Amino acid sequence: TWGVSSPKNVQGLSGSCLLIPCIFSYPADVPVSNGITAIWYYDYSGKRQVVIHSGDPKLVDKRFRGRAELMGNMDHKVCNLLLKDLKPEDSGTYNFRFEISDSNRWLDVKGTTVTVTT
Ligand SMILES: CO[C@]1(C(=O)O)C[C@H](O)[C@@H](NC(C)=O)[C@H]([C@H](O)[C@H](O)CNC(=O)c2ccccc2)O1
Repeated sequence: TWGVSSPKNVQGLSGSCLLIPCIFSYPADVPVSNGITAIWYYDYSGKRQVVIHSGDPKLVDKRFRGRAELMGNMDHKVCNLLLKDLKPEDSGTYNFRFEISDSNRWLDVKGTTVTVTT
């Protein structure tokens, strides 16, 4: 019962900040010996730019640096994403991924679509 659940659609005004509520889950029998890495991707099937990367921010795309931050407690299985200072180009799909081990990792196939308005 691996899974990720975040809203299908979210809306925000340009210049404003927007939060994407998110929670996830995985089997109680999976050992977690090195924490959980959290990663949010923008337009995964297109440009696939990294929005947030808890294991190493250097992987974060330059256009999202300083404008996106993770408001999630990995221990409580919360992956809320906060996007600050919204821009028209931020419109698109965001998909969350968490990694516990080489084989125990997961990418949400659904994802959340953001729409930025004037
Ligand atoms: C693609 O390979 C992996 C992965 O995400 O690294 C291997 C990983 O072991 C596996 N995790 C588990 C617990 O089975 C993982 C997982 O099957 C996928 O991330 C699930 N998501 C999707 O199937 C998917 C497919 C298309 C688009 C987006 C997501 O695939």
